[PDB]
Amino acid sequence: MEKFVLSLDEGTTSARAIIFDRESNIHGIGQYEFPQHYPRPGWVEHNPEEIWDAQLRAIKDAIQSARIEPNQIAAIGVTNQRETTLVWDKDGKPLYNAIVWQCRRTAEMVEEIKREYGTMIKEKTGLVPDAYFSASKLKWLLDNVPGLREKAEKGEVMFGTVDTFLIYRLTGEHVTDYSNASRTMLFNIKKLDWDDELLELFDIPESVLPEVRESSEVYGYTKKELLGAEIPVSGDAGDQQAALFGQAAFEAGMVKATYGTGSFILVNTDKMVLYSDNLLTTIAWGLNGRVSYALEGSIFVTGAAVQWLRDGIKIIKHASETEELATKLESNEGVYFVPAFVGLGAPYWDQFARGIIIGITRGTGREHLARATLEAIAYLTRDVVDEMEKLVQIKELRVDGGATANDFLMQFQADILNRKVIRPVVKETTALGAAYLAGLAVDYWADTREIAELWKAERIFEPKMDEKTRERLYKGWKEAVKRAMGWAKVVDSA
Amino acid sequence: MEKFVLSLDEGTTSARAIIFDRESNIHGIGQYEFPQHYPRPGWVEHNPEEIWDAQLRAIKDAIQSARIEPNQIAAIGVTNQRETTLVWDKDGKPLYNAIVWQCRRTAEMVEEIKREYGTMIKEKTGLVPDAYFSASKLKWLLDNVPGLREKAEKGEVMFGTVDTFLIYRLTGEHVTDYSNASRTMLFNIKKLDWDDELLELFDIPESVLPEVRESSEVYGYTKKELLGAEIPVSGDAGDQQAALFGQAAFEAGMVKATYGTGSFILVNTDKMVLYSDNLLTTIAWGLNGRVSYALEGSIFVTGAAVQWLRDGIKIIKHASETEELATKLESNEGVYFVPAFVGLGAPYWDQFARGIIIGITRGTGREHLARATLEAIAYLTRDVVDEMEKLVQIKELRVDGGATANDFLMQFQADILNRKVIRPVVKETTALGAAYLAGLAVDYWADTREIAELWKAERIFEPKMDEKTRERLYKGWKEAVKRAMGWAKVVDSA
Repeated sequence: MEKFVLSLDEGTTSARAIIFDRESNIHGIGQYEFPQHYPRPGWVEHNPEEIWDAQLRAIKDAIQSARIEPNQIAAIGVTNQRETTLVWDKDGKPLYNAIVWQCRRTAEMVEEIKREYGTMIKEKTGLVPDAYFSASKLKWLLDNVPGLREKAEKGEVMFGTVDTFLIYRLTGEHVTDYSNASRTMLFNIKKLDWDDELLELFDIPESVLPEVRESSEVYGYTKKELLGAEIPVSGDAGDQQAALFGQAAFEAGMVKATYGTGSFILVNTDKMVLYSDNLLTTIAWGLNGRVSYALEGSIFVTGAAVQWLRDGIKIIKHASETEELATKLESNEGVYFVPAFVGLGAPYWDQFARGIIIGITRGTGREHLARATLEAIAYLTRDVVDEMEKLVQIKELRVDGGATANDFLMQFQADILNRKVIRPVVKETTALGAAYLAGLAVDYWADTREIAELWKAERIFEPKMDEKTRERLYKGWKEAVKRAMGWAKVVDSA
Repeated sequence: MEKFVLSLDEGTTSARAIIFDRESNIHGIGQYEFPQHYPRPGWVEHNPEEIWDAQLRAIKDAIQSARIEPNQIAAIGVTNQRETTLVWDKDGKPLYNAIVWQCRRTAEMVEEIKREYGTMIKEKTGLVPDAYFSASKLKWLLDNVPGLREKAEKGEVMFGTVDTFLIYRLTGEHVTDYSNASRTMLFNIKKLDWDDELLELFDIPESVLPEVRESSEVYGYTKKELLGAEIPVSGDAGDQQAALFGQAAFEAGMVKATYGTGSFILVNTDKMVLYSDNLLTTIAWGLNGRVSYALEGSIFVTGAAVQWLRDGIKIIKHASETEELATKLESNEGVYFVPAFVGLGAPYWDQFARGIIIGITRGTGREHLARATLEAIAYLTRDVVDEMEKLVQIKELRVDGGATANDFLMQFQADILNRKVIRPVVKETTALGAAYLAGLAVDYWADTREIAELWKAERIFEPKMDEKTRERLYKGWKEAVKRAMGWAKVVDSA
């Protein structure tokens, strides 16, 4: 009887489940949104019970839609939004909301630390000190949740990133993989272990920490009842590395970009550890006793600028609408939108940037905003790829996320880059990457030589814009960006 | 029989006629929009026959609804939009479209002249060289309209602002008053005559020029055909100065702001000629052999940023809705909209500034844009008033235009200025000033002293905002303005 891999993609706004076959075809999808909690300006929280309930409901639909029995699921892969920090008790009940990777409550605290400790943290961690990472968020939780520092000091608090939470709830194990752990700013990526000086700096009791494992490994087994069969949980990577793995990006020098709420661009650097003042050195995955590294640019707001057109000012009914508006014009006509809704990530790392639409005139319409938002998404990607090029060659880009279906966005992307932008036949690249990691671990697949042969270019966009136009459109953007900078640090009237 | 004054208000978008009595109650209005020609972005023109068509229909409408015979009209006053340049032949046929005050076609050519001649032009004219003014709109026509230059060196082209145009058609006289001529950037406001060095500098045959007369003076009579009587044309001034005169601002130190498409604030400086590097010294009016001067700040886009909300990104149906939207929030929450659609007027004079919305976050909605737009109209006013305060006390603002019906806007205006903002009973203050000007010429009113008692206050908005808050709101606005500067001279397109 035919078996399949189940994969959880617990994203920032939606918890999803995709059942895959050994050719990497999809057989079932469940997806459910759960609420975003904005308790204060620039504070973002998710409720961990709503995550789970959405994540469960999603598994059942994928199963149902695929019409397999539970017994036909060989392995569960887990993947997740990365920096969102949870804490829960032995019976597994949250001691607060998750502080999301998007949340900035720690910005002033990290700004001070960065000054005196920036280089030390970067050398241990690969990371640029920022509110984005777990470390400062655990600290804030420990100092602000009434009686959790004391409970954690009693060895009664479990910390995790989202993969950890989901694996706990599924198997009762307290673990994370190297990739999600590289993201906490507490984990030493050269030594591959929790870092003592860092636990001190942030005042972290160690009892709180999960055990760090590889990215492909049986971590545990599901109660038969949750799902009806007892299934191995065997794959675990942060979502943006799982999309790297989902893209078959298995050799050093291979680059993907995923477009969602934000956009994240990873080059696989393999056994090599590469340094960049303005990008992230991160772990890709741990597989077969070996560790792959990666270089990342993390761009916090890309598709969220399209959500904002639909939901904030409501100039559109759907994201789909953005493309036909945009293509109503033959250029941006001097209109630019730097959507720095809360600061800029890579490579500017300005916690104070805010968003700006500049170049407005009497004729600025819905079409110019649609276009400026789409092009922003392409400029932000280049800001990162150009910084990667200060040290390493970036040939071409493999891409994924809903936005990749927008052909205007995709052609504008290859055009301002002067690089091929390639979308594959599989869509759920993030899900498929956690599936491959799990499948590998119970022999559902034999090796990555095998898996590599499963990957296919659906379409390849080729650059066809000339230098003068590239350079002039990008020079507008660069100038637009300067104007977004520092804004939350002159104003508040906020 | 009972007798009335009819005044023409030939606005930027609309042609209007109002019939008034000695008490200044309005017995009848006509009003008609006419077409805005934007042949090329940044270019604005009017068709003079459409302006005439609309003006004459409004006259006949006003007379209609007053239910008077034309012999009941003691005098006509004429006010107009102010810098718009017409040219026409001896039979009175436009030799070209009107180049509106809005039109930026000459920006670069003026930009150039500003380095050799800014001090000499300001000295003569009170004006900051800007494409705003007549001079260069007249060079353009002379230089680019085929055969117009040669026809003019032969004496067959008449130039005029819209007052001159209209009086020519009503009367066959070719005249302007002091206020309109001061706007040409071709008239010496100190000597009170056309100026030879500017005529030379702008390459302008003197045969083009009308005779400069006072603002309350019988110019000519209307043809008995036209309107059925032989009616004296006896008032003429620029619209913005006539609003000054209909606000009864006869004493030096009295100040008004009119709100329309753009905004203009004038203080009556009386018999003094005041200098300011960043505002316009102009002529208020010529009356009984005396000339009153003024200090002005001109702001190109204010109400137009509201039209953009409605016609550009279409986030409101009716300009009405903006108050209701703005008042849904308690502050702008760090959101500013510098609507410098066409560059900035006084005190900045940056022809390259473009519109910027800054401080955009995921929770920025239609209400933040509505509120940001309203507050911009009050901020732009304060930029000018503060620039005037560097020379002269500005005590309070008498205020007119349709936006003065907006209480959030009016109260916010008193608020950031910390000054009273006083809205009179008689709404149609522009037409009113030309009515008083024409009527004084013909003894329909004895005195500006008699007329002064006709003015009564309908509502005085009084400040009630703390220094700390007024200062913070405004510090944000200035930082936003800085970020609007100079955009167009780096983005340049298509």
